[PDB]
Amino acid sequence: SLLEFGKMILEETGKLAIPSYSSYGCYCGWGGKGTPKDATDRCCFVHDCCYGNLPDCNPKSDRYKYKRVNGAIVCEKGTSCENRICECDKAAAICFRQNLNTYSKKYMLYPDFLCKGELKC
Amino acid sequence: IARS
Repeated sequence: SLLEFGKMILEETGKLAIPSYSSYGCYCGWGGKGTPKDATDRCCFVHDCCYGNLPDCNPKSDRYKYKRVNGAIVCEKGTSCENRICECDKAAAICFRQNLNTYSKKYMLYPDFLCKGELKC
Repeated sequence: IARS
């Protein structure tokens, strides 16, 4: 679920998902167009694609379980959708961690009109 | 929360 993803994001990064990642660039928290602004935004682009891979799942609301094994996220077995949603979220949270070094606040609240063009998953 |  979105709340679980937000908790994972905070755990990884130390940033609150709202506001740090909910309106960032072209693809985070919202959006389907544009060239991603930076690596963090590309995490979001890929995450959006990952959810798009799951048209008969409900990633915003369906809950999954995960644990940590020496820091590492391990998604525990639930339904098929839950497992796949968890793997999408895990990847994005790791990606955000891997790209903190370039996170930029100037991309929070990024205006929609600066995001144009489709980029295929 | 985000959207995605």
